[PDB]
Amino acid sequence: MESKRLDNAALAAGISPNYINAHGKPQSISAETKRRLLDAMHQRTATKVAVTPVPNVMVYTSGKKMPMVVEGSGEYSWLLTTEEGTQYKGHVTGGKAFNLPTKLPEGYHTLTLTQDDQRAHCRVIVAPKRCYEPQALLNKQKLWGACVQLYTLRSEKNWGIGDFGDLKAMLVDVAKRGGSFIGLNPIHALYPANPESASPYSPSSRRWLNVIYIDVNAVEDFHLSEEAQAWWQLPTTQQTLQQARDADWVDYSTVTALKMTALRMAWKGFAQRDDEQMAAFRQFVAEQGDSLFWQAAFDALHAQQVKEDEMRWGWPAWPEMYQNVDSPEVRQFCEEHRDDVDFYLWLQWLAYSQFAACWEISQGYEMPIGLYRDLAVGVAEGGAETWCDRELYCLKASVGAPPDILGPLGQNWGLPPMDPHIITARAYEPFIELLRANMQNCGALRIDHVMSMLRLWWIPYGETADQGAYVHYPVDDLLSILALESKRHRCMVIGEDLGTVPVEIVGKLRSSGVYSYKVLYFENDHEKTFRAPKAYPEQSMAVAATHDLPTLRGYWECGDLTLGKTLGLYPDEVVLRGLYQDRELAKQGLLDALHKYGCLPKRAGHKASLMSMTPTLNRGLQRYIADSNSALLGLQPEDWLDMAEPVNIPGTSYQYKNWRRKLSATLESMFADDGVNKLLKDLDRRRRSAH
Repeated sequence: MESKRLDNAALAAGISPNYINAHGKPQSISAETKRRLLDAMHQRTATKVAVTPVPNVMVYTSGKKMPMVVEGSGEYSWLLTTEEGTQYKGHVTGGKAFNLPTKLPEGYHTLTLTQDDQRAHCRVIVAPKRCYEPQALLNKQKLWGACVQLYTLRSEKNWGIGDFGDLKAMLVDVAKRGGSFIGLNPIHALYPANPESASPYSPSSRRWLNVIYIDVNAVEDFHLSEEAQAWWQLPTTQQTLQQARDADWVDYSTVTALKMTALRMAWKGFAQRDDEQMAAFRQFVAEQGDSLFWQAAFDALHAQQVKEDEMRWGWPAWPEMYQNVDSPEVRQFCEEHRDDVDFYLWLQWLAYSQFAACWEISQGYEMPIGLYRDLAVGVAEGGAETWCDRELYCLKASVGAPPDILGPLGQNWGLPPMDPHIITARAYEPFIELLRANMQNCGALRIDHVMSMLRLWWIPYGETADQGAYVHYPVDDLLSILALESKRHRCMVIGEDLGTVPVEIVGKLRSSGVYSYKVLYFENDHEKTFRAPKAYPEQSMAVAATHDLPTLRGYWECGDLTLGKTLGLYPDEVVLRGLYQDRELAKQGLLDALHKYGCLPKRAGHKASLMSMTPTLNRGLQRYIADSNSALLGLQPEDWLDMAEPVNIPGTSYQYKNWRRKLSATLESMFADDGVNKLLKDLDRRRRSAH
């Protein structure tokens, strides 16, 4: 294809023809990038031989006219069955639109037109305008919660990694202190056969759960299996376990080896049940269908593959015969090793159940939100999701971010993008299942990179991010479906919207009931004048920091910059000097603002370069966001413990032990501490004085 033909095909496929570059100038995408992203997509060539009477899907907002346009000509008879079962019938002529019956309920309906034999179906979705909000926020209350990295939690009972047992126990302590929720890192299924690949942000699947979180103590068949107690009783077992627990860093390998060994024995007992339990399990499997089966089959197969060779990190590294789920050899494996598949099914049932148990406690204590999950932006190229539904993803591209003024190289996130053409061709089925998997048993959901609904930066496989382009998604339809599912689950939505958001979309997100995300470190203008607490928008969540950033102490001590220098991340000493100065001005403006908006004692110093971190300053930084007009406050425990050390350093691969740094204290210890209890009672009061 020559330029101008291609230019049109690209445009019609939803590929934006340009972007604002790192010098602020608009820049055209190359013809090569266009060629390669078209080839990456899954479009069907239209024959226009008798194009369809109505589209395969239509989305409407409730309380409005619903003009449905009908192509062709001659009389068509239409049947509209609601989700509830209600039937509407009529006739219509092609080339003339007709309005759907008014006052249709929200949900998922089916319109069917008929002429002679020929039937056409259209999924008709009726959505509310806004996502759901708890009564507490409708009544303008200001709530707070703990935002934790689940794996970092220490306790007297766990096996060397925070898990659902600890989550359940922490819900209680948080709730007794006026806490409204606990927020989580993404708990998406990862790789038990490759436990050391621990980033929650390259998951196997975004529908299933990370099984390392199972609380083995809570598993009845662990206790009943003689074989398992013999194993638990070994001195090498109790020594291995003690060391895993005592370590300051999560040993994923060891903990995984311990849990799988124990659970494999527990399974031998469970597999013989003929009771409520086995009934509940088998019904779970049935209701969840093939997506679950392929997840379990993946993990079962992966377990074997690492034995043959430990470099088989994912499916693209497996012998090619195992890269197709319908091959004779995958079929053979599944018949023969059904028990193994069954085992991994059971693990998902345990994780599901235990997460439900946590959710049930939070509602017992009447927490307005209770549990607050995080949905990563995509899946890894070599996990279970792309393995069994390859059409849905475009493996010849990676999602990332473009070059901009802040980062002139841009980023590559290494995630194959979901294909917008398949999303729509399947009537949004994959977007619905994704929300249904991530909204259940919880009262809030965080959408990583909520801009993903307008567009993503697609990079042709194995190229630098400058060779990318923005590829668009049906934002309106997705924002409607988001609202609909949000309301159906009674699960409010927080849209992570750091970085650039076109003004247009800020508006849509706000009126769609999505909550904004605000980080203290970033909420200052170019002059480091910090935003006033009362100017934080009502419809937002306020946090001091995130897992990608320094803790309050790390920030204040420039520990990120210093440690960064130590690990080779800042080779350019000029750029580094800039970042120090930039930090010191940031610190000064922040200190000015703490004093100004009444977060500190009178005696506290006013010059920031002379100050080190103290309990008073630690408290002040948190009061600042607690006094904010943001409806929700997220507090890191790392900051209650006054921890200096980060949990992830973006840009590192091996240089830092990312996703491993444990909290410096256990739950029991933390919640028995005077300072912690005083801090939280102060902060909880500050939320109450904020109206």
